[PDB]
Amino acid sequence: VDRNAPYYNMNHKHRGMAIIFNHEHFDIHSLKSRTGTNVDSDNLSKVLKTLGFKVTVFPNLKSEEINKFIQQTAEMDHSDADCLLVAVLTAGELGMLYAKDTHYKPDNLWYYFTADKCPTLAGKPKLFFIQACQGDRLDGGISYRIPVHADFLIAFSTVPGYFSWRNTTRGSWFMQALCEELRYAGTERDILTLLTFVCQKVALDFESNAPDSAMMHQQKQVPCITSMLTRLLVF
Amino acid sequence: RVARMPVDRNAPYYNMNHKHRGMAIIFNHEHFDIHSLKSRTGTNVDSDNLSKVLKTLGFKVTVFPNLKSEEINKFIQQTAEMDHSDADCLLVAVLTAGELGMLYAKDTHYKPDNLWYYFTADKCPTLAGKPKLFFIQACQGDRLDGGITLSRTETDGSPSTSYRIPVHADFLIAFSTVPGYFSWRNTTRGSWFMQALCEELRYAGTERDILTLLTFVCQKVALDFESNAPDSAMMHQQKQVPCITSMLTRLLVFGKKQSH
Repeated sequence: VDRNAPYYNMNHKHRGMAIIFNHEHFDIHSLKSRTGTNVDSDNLSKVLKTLGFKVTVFPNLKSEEINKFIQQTAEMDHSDADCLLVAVLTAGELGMLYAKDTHYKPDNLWYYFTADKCPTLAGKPKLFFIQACQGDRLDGGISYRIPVHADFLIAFSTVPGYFSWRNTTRGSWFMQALCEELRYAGTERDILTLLTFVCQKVALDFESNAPDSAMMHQQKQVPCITSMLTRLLVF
Repeated sequence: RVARMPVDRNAPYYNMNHKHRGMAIIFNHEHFDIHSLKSRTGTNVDSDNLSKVLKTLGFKVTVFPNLKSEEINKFIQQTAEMDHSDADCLLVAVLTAGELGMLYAKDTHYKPDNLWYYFTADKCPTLAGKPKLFFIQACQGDRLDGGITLSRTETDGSPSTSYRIPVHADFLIAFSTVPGYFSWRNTTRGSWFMQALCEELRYAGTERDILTLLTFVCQKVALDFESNAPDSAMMHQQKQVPCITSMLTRLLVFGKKQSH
């Protein structure tokens, strides 16, 4: 076909690995436990299988270990793969993520996937879905390092809205929106349209969101889609 | 099969026919009242070509040459305080030198989030719901390793690589920094990014969503990257591209209505 083709070549022997880093508990004094992070995780794991990814869930790893797996992923023959997915569910800001032991900078997640370091994923999409809740519009008191490198995609969250069953909580707006979308849609739409709609879903549940009666600030809080893709991505 | 009109809070597309399209305001810098900082020759190409197409898309374009930082902030704010209730959206272009998280005016540098600050819902209820687009070209482009001389650094640590993204519905940021240009003899003119941007906006800006569009802009940038400093053979893989940050909640198709 072309070097200037509208789509990503999505059909080699296998789809690619999705590897999910999932944090519920923290060996860090006074960081509250993340309950029903397992709903999101197991919901995501579910759908990514039906899309053809070889999924691996890693629950509660020490910061150093994540780097070992991520890296030991980055050093494989992805030649038979259509792409790569990495999901992280945890606590923190836009620019510091938590592991069971300590925080780290999000850039360490995509660091080892660049073409010079992962020549076998060259031109294949490399996708990173981070949900790292914390969300109060406040920086008064009187983000991450975006990789400029074709074919990365980063959807980052921090919207602290959830669904909760009884009194305990379980499964967040963001992660749910993204499964429903990837499920009841992922084979007729490009990824960026999809993720647009995920935003809308989050954006719309904001209105089940703390403020009211005319509280300073207004327009909904959504995920951040950062995209260096060069092609339309249709699963 | 078709295109339709109204019905949803959960409608797929932005309402893109109000009385007006909106305002595009371009900030263009070529010279710098700062020692060391080289002239951005041929930034005038980009500027005048952007401006051309946004008029055909039906914006009321305004262009501000080599302004001081205080003056940029004066007009940005003065823009945010307008009745956009008649407008479909809002565009800000900024073509200057600088990094991913510092931009230059004639006088001094400033942070990109000063550009979209004054425009959020609480501060611009008349743009609330409406798409606010910022395209920014801030040329400088080096991702290290390859040579091992003509430098300083030894021990690691390179944070603050990027800007502060508005976590806010309906903003969209398209940021270049890829320093490749077309050039005419010795002189330069027109960046790969902007010519790409304009070609897509012109010969397609009307039947495709803003995001697919910018996707194809990346492709075009990535592809010229190979007229790029090392990489001295073969096909390679891909490149260094624009950065498209999106908090959009609907597909955004540049719609129309002549007599409105």
